[PDB]
Amino acid sequence: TEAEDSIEMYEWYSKHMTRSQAEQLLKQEGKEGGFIVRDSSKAGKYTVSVFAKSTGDPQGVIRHYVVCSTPQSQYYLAEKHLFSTIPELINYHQHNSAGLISRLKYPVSQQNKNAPST
Repeated sequence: TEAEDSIEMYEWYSKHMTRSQAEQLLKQEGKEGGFIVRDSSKAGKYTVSVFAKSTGDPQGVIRHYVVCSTPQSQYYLAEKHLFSTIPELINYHQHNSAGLISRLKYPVSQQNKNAPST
């Protein structure tokens, strides 16, 4: 098995962050690809709130990806594939080689409109 919940809490992580608060703070931050996460309740799974300004909504796109869990100690956003934890799933999604130097897109939470813009 594998866990992940701990003291860690940079920005993308948030204790019970409202999906709507993520969308507004996401669009408000203006980071194309903002990424946030919060605990659920029914399955006790995690939800990833990410947004961007370059898609169906060129000026503000958002979507909360959640993880479903089956009674076989597994999780997934689509039964097509499922791991034993949310973090394990997200990591299994990228699995890219030496190309970048950091996962996730922009660590933003309930409120953190920084936007370095360089």
